[PDB]
Amino acid sequence: KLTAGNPMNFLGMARSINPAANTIPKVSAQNINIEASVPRR
Amino acid sequence: NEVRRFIPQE
Amino acid sequence: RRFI
Amino acid sequence: MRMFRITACVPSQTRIRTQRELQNTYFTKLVPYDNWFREQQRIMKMGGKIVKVELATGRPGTNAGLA
Amino acid sequence: VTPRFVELGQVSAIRTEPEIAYRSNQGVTRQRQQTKVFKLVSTYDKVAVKNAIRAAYRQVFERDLEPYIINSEFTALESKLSNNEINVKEFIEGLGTSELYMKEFYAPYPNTKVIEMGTKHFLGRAPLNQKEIQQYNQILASQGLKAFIGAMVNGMEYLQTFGEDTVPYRRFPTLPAANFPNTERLYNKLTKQDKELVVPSFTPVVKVGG
Amino acid sequence: MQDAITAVINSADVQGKYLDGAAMDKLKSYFASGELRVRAASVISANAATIVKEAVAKSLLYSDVTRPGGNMYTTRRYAACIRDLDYYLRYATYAMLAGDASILDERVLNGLKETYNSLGVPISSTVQAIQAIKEVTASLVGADAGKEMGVYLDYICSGLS
Amino acid sequence: MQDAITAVINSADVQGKYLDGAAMDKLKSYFASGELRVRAASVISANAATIVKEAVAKSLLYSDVTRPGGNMYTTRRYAACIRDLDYYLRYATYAMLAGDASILDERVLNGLKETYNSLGVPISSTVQAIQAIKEVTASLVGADAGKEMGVYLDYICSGLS
Amino acid sequence: MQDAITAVINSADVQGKYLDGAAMDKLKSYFASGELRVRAASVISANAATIVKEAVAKSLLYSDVTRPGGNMYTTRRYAACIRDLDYYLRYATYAMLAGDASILDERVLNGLKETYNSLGVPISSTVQAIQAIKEVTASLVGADAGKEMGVYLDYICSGLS
Amino acid sequence: MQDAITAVINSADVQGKYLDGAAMDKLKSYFASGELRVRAASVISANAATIVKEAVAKSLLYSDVTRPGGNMYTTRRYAACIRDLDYYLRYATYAMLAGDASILDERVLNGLKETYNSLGVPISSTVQAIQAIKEVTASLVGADAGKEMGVYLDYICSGLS
Amino acid sequence: SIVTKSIVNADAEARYLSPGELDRIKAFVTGGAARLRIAETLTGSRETIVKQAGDRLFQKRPDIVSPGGNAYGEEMTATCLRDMDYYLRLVTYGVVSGDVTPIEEIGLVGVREMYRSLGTPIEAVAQSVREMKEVASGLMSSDDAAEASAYFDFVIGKMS
Amino acid sequence: SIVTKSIVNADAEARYLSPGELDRIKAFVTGGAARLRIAETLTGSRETIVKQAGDRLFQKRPDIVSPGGNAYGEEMTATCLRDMDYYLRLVTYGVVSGDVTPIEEIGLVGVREMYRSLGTPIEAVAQSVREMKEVASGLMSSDDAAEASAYFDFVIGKMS
Amino acid sequence: SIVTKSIVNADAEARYLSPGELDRIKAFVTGGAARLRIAETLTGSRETIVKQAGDRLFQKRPDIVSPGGNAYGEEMTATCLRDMDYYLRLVTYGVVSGDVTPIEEIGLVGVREMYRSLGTPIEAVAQSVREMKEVASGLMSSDDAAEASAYFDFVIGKMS
Amino acid sequence: SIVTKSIVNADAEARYLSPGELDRIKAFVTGGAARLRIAETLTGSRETIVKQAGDRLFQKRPDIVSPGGNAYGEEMTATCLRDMDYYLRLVTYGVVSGDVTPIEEIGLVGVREMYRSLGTPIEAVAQSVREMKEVASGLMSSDDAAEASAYFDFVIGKMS
Ligand SMILES: *[C@H](C)[C@H]1/C(=C/c2[nH]c(/C=C3N=C(/C=C4\NC(=O)C(CC)=C4C)C(C)=C\3CCC(=O)O)c(CCC(=O)O)c2C)NC(=O)[C@@H]1C
Ligand SMILES: *[C@H](C)[C@H]1/C(=C/c2[nH]c(/C=C3N=C(/C=C4\NC(=O)C(CC)=C4C)C(C)=C\3CCC(=O)O)c(CCC(=O)O)c2C)NC(=O)[C@@H]1C
Ligand SMILES: *[C@H](C)[C@H]1/C(=C/c2[nH]c(/C=C3N=C(/C=C4\NC(=O)C(CC)=C4C)C(C)=C\3CCC(=O)O)c(CCC(=O)O)c2C)NC(=O)[C@@H]1C
Ligand SMILES: *[C@H](C)[C@H]1/C(=C/c2[nH]c(/C=C3N=C(/C=C4\NC(=O)C(CC)=C4C)C(C)=C\3CCC(=O)O)c(CCC(=O)O)c2C)NC(=O)[C@@H]1C
Ligand SMILES: *[C@H](C)[C@H]1/C(=C/c2[nH]c(/C=C3N=C(/C=C4\NC(=O)C(CC)=C4C)C(C)=C\3CCC(=O)O)c(CCC(=O)O)c2C)NC(=O)[C@@H]1C
Ligand SMILES: *[C@H](C)[C@H]1/C(=C/c2[nH]c(/C=C3N=C(/C=C4\NC(=O)C(CC)=C4C)C(C)=C\3CCC(=O)O)c(CCC(=O)O)c2C)NC(=O)[C@@H]1C
Ligand SMILES: *[C@H](C)[C@H]1/C(=C/c2[nH]c(/C=C3N=C(/C=C4\NC(=O)C(CC)=C4C)C(C)=C\3CCC(=O)O)c(CCC(=O)O)c2C)NC(=O)[C@@H]1C
Ligand SMILES: *[C@H](C)[C@H]1/C(=C/c2[nH]c(/C=C3N=C(/C=C4\NC(=O)C(CC)=C4C)C(C)=C\3CCC(=O)O)c(CCC(=O)O)c2C)NC(=O)[C@@H]1C
Ligand SMILES: *[C@H](C)[C@H]1/C(=C/c2[nH]c(/C=C3N=C(/C=C4\NC(=O)C(CC)=C4C)C(C)=C\3CCC(=O)O)c(CCC(=O)O)c2C)NC(=O)[C@@H]1C
Repeated sequence: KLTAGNPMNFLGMARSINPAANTIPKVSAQNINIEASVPRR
Repeated sequence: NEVRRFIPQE
Repeated sequence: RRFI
Repeated sequence: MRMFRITACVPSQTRIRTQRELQNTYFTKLVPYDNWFREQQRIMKMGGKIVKVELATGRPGTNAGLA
Repeated sequence: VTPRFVELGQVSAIRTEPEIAYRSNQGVTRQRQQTKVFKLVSTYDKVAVKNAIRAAYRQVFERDLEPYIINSEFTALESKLSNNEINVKEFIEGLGTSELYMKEFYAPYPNTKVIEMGTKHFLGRAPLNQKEIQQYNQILASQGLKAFIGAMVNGMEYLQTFGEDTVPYRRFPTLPAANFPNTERLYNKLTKQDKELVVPSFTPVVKVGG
Repeated sequence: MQDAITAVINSADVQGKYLDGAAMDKLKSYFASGELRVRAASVISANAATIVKEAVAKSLLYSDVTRPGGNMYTTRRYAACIRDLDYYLRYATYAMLAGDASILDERVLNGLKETYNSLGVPISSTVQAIQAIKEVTASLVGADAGKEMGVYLDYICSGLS
Repeated sequence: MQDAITAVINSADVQGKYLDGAAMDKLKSYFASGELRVRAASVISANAATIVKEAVAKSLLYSDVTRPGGNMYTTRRYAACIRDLDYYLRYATYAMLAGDASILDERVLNGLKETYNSLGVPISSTVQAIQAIKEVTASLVGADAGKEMGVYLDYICSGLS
Repeated sequence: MQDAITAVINSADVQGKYLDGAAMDKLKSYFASGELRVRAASVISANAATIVKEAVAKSLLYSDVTRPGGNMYTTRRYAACIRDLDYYLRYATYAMLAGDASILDERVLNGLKETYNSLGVPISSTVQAIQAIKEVTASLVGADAGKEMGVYLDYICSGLS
Repeated sequence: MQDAITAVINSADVQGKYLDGAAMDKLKSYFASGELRVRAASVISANAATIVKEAVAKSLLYSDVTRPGGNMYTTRRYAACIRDLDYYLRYATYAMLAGDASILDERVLNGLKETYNSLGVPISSTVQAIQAIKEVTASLVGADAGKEMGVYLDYICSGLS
Repeated sequence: SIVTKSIVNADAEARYLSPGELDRIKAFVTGGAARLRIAETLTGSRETIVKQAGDRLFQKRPDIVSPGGNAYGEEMTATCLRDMDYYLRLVTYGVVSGDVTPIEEIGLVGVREMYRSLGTPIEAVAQSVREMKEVASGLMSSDDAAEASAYFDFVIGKMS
Repeated sequence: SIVTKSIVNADAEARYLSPGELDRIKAFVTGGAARLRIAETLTGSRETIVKQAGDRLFQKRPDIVSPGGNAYGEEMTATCLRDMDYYLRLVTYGVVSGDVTPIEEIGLVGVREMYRSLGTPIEAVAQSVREMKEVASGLMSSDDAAEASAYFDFVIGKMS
Repeated sequence: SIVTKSIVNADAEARYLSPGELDRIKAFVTGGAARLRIAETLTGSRETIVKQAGDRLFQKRPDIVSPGGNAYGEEMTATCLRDMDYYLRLVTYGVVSGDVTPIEEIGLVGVREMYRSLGTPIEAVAQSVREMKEVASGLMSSDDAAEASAYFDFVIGKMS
Repeated sequence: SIVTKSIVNADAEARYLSPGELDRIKAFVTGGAARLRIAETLTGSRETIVKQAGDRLFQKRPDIVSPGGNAYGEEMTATCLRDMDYYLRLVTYGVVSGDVTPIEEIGLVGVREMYRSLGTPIEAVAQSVREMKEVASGLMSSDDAAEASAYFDFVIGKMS
């Protein structure tokens, strides 16, 4: 059987939560102007 | 993208 | 006080 | 805790050292109050000249609350 | 004929590799030469300052601190050393009087073993004689750990050996008798290798009063 | 060193499990005796010098141990024996408060026999002084507390022979 | 310790010999190998953390070793373990650069088997983790350099058992 | 450390007795020998370097120990060997003055075997050298003082064997 | 400390700028003087003891400084004075190689005036001696190298003043 | 425990426990049943505490369960929830012992080395402890919740 | 630079520079024109190196550019690419100087504490540098790439 | 002893005994009979030295032999005279040895700890030795008394 | 050996060898062949280097080989050449190693004590090495001699 601390014991819990991964983001260093976009507080 | 497993490697 |  | 800030110039007596030695010859350091008497005696025995002593931390005359 | 000066430098008989290996490593360990002495001659080089600090941790605690700390409790002490407000000697004593040192080399062991680990870390050697064991046993019995560390690092021997600017290091004392082999046994053990006293006490030659 | 609470917590962590009913009862037992131990440690600390003084007076004085040739003879060796008894009472008090003798194993008994054998300290006389520490201590902390203190003063004596 | 050069020099000195043809050959061989040693050494240092991470992942994760009751359980023990693996990789790289295992006998293996038996560190698991380090390093440095590291990492493994 | 006088005192102290007539006889015997011991000590100190030089010449030089690979080979080891011989002679002179060997058991022999055996120092060769020191100093200070110094140099040798 | 190379880098770092053409033209200049700097530094290293001997002879010897009452009198002080002159020539060689006097500010002048003032070391005589080292150095490395070495010995002199 | 913390502190000074040290040991043993109740509450509600905390965490840190994230995928999420249960089991050790010694020596000493080697973002582990603290503090009275919170917060402070 | 590093080692032994150490310097100061060539290459193509490496990083670690990630959004993504330009800039300092001391003293001492206080996953920062290394290699000959590779690897090793 | 003292002084400097030390030893052995006579004198009159000095002490310090005094009662009074006998015997050891170390090692190291543990007023012990010094001095010529006085004064100076 | 020194330095700081150190080791192994040739030259002409040096030495220090001198007679003279042979052999060790460490560790630490004990005039031993340096210089090119002389000069300095 599964012993204490075995991550298998939380697989059921993990599936129940079914966390939502962020969508593959739409980012591109090519389109970014570094010197203009960096905050200037 | 890789998906890491929680099983011991054999 | 006795030592005996 | 009370602390002294001490300046001392400790010469070399029985050897001609070749490495740089200024850092251990003329220095200013913080010494805990409970170590100054012993430390002052040691520097004096090594021939050191105590050039400046200051109570960097704490107050003179405290009876309670020395930390 | 073979020149006489050549014969006078010759090795009798052939030597096999075992004899060669044994003869090559005889005598005092090459570790006496193959080492570095961290002497902080300036505070302008922060890389050197940090190197001296990390050597200090390794000397006093016998290894790097990361795997047995949560967060570092020595950051202000490093700040003072780096700012030339204290010296290496004060930094070294600051390590010996720290809660971390108490946890590592005071709480797990009896005061007798605390003494020899103390002299190892801060003086570089096993205790000299029974007078020294007595002297530090009274300090531990009456004032505790911090007093003991303060006694070693502020003594004349420490200043003559390591001075104010040098991290302590392993020594290879010739005198007095048994100091070399006792220091050797201390420094040839890994940390927590065992729970045994190298120098429990010096067997007296003449019992005064008995 | 581990105290009674630590042993319960470690007995469960090594199995990786929360504290169950049986563990709670062991904690409850220790919690019950907390006043008994704290009260005894208070009086012992108040009378530490007196307990050793009267333990020595009743156990070692006016014997061959203190007379010329005895191991307590000479002022240096008298002080050393007094210092050692101060150790044994202070550490037995630690063990009593913690309900566990681990501190005696680690901070007291480890290598003690090696030390005494190299210096020629008589074990049997040392055990008598510790047993006298026990009897003097019991008469001062009451009988219940003196029973618990006796366990840890006996532990030192057992570890010395 | 000794590197490849001083090993030859010291063995010549023990015999009172000038460096003969065979010694000169050994010196030439180390000099020729020198370039590949510095390259592998520079590679390993850039990947030291990632090598140990991969080796642990493939040998000592999600097993009873990291679970409660396993010798890697608790964060302090986990840290001590990967600290130990870092030792072996760094010293194995020293030996690789020196072309001589003596530094391992002197500064790694001395007292190690005793120390692990004292603390209950499982040597079998440790040698597995070292073997995994050997596989991971070989993939990064190459085949020739991988074998050289393999020699010295195997030397540590054989010194543990 | 104990000299001839404190040997008398200690024997009286362990019994808690003042010094009686027999004890005063022992002190007188040592006082009568004082002039012989002092004169011998000054001659030895003024000739210490030459005593060792001749002892080395007739006992160690031109042998396996000085040829390459030997324990006395290399300037450091040769210098260490002379230094050790200086120590033995100087402590024998202490012992001869004190009229008591206890200083040798305490400040010379304590841990000496362990030191030499760990370093590979040849015990027989050092014993032969000390015996050469015994012969040389006897021809300098005379038979009576030579035999007195012989006791304490022979004491060292018996400690090492 | 900073050399000529890192002075250029620092001027760019504090502006967050990659090294531009002008910055490279600075680095080319230093790379062009590298050969002469390394050549002179090798000459001084070979003649270092000789330079101070000659500088001492023409500056200090046979004056009141070396006679009784002078701060060079006694062997300790004479040797200390030469040790200091060894310092100055050697550190000025560092600053010559680096083409930057910063190392003088950090490792020579930092606390030197206070130390000399407390011990009674006369500055004027120390400056006279250093000037002699400069002249002797110039006659040995050439005119342009001696000009650069003079720059960094004059820096110490003005630093002491 | 509070007992070992005091003893070690007094032993380092070669002294008996001070009146204050005995005072807090006495108070600790007197309030023992309240600690065992708080510990009893957390143990019984551990499954809901971790799940609801696990759910709250990933909604604040969706990256860690996104591609490239340390907890990406169900199997790594299960490992992450396991780690939350570890640190929940340790908070209950802290409360019953009255001292954070069981927490430090089991789960915090060297933890930064462990999570650095694994690549787990440590500040996100701390966040999961906040979430468990909130779910926990709503399952008991404020006084009981307040005592439990102090030990949750200790972990959050040390991990952050 | 190389000169300062040699002087520091020599000063730590209270000696003049060894003839070997004076050989490394002499070779360096005559081989320097090639070093300036590598710096010009990296400097001239710094924009494409950073952006191509930045895009490669986001492929491997999309989470850091996702909601909850340290570089999520254009302002944070720009700042991330800004840090890449810093470390590329520091590499040109190392190549020209013939030593890593300029790099370590500007951008690697306390880098763990800075990125810890910001929340940046330093492992990803190590990944970005080795992405710039791969892109830089393509713009340079083998020998030039090997010369610059040590300073890239050094940065990577001190972030890992 | 004078011989041991000079040997340990010489060993501490890793040197042979100096001519000054060797001359002191020569004088001591050649004046040996004179010292032993003083020790014989002290030894033979030890009964009267201790009794008279003890009688004087209790007159000088009646409190120590009153209710609540450390020496109250005949039995405690006997132990006090025993202690005085101990210290007289030590003085004779010092006389014949030409050195105080036999006195120090036997009865002065830790004397403060011993007597504070017993509750004995140590300064009264200094007084008891002082009293023995007068009684002893009055049993010998002035030059002999001066030689013994040095050792009496050493004991007095240490306990006091 | 620079390799041993670098590892010693690196391990004392518990770090991998820096890129600068690895570059020095690289240059060291590349220059090995030239070092080995110089060693072969000295090794090949061993017997003539010693014999001619010894003859030169005795020409300018006749006392040491005349009656009463340390090296008087055939046997003692051969021992003097044997010692010179020792130091020439150590010079080859240093040449190959590229470092004086084999020279110092084997034949210079405590050399003064050894020759003082033997009654050998040390300044004449330094002369003999000077004689071997002059002879050896005339068996190799100017560059090769200059490289070999650093090792001869190291011995000479340590004998003065
Ligand atoms: C020589 C030209 C003059 C002279 C010199 C002199 N100096 C000292 C003592 C010291 N000199 C220094 C200087 C330095 N130490 C360093 O580490 C460096 C930095 C690289 C420098 C410049 C120091 C620190 C001392 C004191 C400590 C020591 O000597 O190690 C003395 C002796 C002073 C005394 O009385 O002990 C002397 C004689 N004296 C002259 O008269 C010359 C003009
Ligand atoms: C931050 C808001 C500003 C800032 C800070 C800054 N400080 C230093 C250097 C030091 N700071 C201290 C202060 C302390 N050390 C201590 O131990 C304590 C007591 C607990 C304090 C308050 C010290 C001693 C130093 C010098 C030594 C060291 O580095 O630790 C620096 C670095 C300066 C340098 O170049 O070395 C900086 C940057 N700087 C800003 O611009 C902020 C406004
Ligand atoms: C008293 C009941 C008996 C006695 C004691 C005695 N002990 C010593 C010397 C030492 N005692 C210790 C003990 C400890 N060190 C520790 O760390 C621990 C753990 C708390 C203990 C118990 C040590 C280390 C020494 C040596 C150092 C020292 O003396 O301070 C002596 C002196 C022996 C000697 O001749 O030096 C004595 C007399 N002796 C008896 O006769 C009693 C039965
Ligand atoms: C969840 C809030 C976060 C997270 C967790 C996470 N952890 C791992 C892997 C491990 N975690 C541990 C932790 C412990 N072991 C102990 O002994 C203790 C105290 C008792 C702790 C806290 C260990 C040892 C591992 C290794 C795996 C194993 O059990 O053998 C992972 C997976 C790592 C991987 O890539 O394999 C994860 C995901 N991750 C997040 O992103 C959250 C912030
Ligand atoms: C990891 C693969 C395995 C493991 C490791 C582990 N080791 C320790 C403790 C120590 N390890 C050493 C080893 C060395 N110290 C050195 O200086 C060197 C030479 C360079 C070596 C090889 C030592 C001395 C210790 C104790 C001291 C210290 O930790 O600093 C532990 C901790 C044990 C404990 O009880 O705390 C662990 C866990 N454990 C495994 O399960 C793996 C198979
Ligand atoms: C020749 C230039 C000078 C000279 C030489 C000389 N030496 C001896 C005797 C010995 N020389 C050594 C030397 C060494 N042993 C080492 O380990 C090293 C380094 C490898 C050295 C250099 C030794 C050990 C001896 C002792 C004899 C032995 O080898 O066993 C002598 C003979 C002295 C005597 O009286 O026996 C001589 C003549 N003498 C000169 O005058 C020259 C200046
Ligand atoms: C000479 C006859 C023989 C010989 C000697 C030799 N000794 C060593 C090293 C050491 N000798 C000692 C001895 C002592 N230390 C003390 O405190 C005392 C008590 C008075 C003694 C006798 C020690 C401790 C050492 C090791 C530490 C040190 O050397 O400083 C060596 C080796 C030296 C080395 O550096 O390797 C040698 C050569 N060797 C022979 O072959 C002779 C028979
Ligand atoms: C004569 C037996 C040897 C000899 C001597 C010699 N000495 C010098 C020059 C100096 N001698 C000293 C010595 C001392 N100054 C001190 O303060 C002390 C302590 C009292 C001593 C011993 C000094 C300082 C000098 C320098 C000159 C000066 O005083 O200003 C010389 C001149 C060397 C030269 O080239 O100028 C000589 C000849 N020379 C021998 O060959 C004999 C072995
Ligand atoms: C008399 C001047 C003072 C005095 C004396 C007194 N002493 C004791 C008890 C003891 N005294 C000693 C002393 C020594 N032991 C040694 O080995 C040495 C040798 C140098 C000495 C001096 C000891 C050991 C004891 C304990 C008893 C025993 O001998 O076993 C007492 C008795 C105290 C009690 O309560 O038992 C007394 C009265 N008291 C005074 O008031 C005088 C100032």
